[PDB]
Amino acid sequence: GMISLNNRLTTVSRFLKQGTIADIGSDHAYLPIYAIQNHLCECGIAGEVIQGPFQAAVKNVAANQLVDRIDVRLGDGLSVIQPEDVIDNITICGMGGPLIAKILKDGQDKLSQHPRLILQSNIQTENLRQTLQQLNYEIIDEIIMEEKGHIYEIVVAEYSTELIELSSDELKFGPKLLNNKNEYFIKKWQRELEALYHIKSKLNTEQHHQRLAQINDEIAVIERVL
Ligand SMILES: Nc1ncnc2c1ncn2[C@@H]1O[C@H](CSCC[C@H](N)C(=O)O)[C@@H](O)[C@H]1O
Repeated sequence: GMISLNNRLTTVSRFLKQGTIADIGSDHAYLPIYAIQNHLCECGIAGEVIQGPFQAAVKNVAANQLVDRIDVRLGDGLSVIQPEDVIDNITICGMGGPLIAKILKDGQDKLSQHPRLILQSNIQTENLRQTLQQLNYEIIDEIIMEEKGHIYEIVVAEYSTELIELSSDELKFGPKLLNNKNEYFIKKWQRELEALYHIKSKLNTEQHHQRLAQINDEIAVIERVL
């Protein structure tokens, strides 16, 4: 149709199943609008937690003539999900891993119909993989990509009738991304190493035993996997 998405969200859109998209913390509803204009989905829910983004989403849905196709809802995380909703995809993008984790954990009662989850994490994706484990979700695909110099991970997960246990390396680096180790995987984790060694330039070893132990273990893990 008419909206242009960035590569990050375009990449998320390629994982959408037909039917309904619920986009939590929606980008002025541009992902739901894009999905309906490109016939990826036929119905949308756009969840917003504050009034500014809420009103911007309402205006954007009206401007694209999709008032009867996209429901814009105010509420925190999955609280926007209503018991009558039939949802094929939940998308949670442009957030840190720990916040996506919290939204899924705190809203876990909302996942009873076992939608596909497409999560796009800006940092600390480990926490989201740990939560997906706890909710009987299984990672079926992962992408790591770069846009304007920032490295982003997309995690695609579906329900499993048995809990899938991931190793400490699989939770930290991704069970699919480990199989690749593309230029963006290397760049992300070289940059994390640089940042961890830089923190060591600022912490006296006499005074920060606890944090340095954690930092040194993380460096050792990354140096083994690269
Ligand atoms: N607890 C929460 N529940 C729902 N939305 C939340 C939230 N905390 C933050 N948000 C919203 O999530 C958005 C994060 S910015 C990213 C926007 C879009 N998903 C994208 O990927 O480009 C903002 O709209 C912010 O208000």
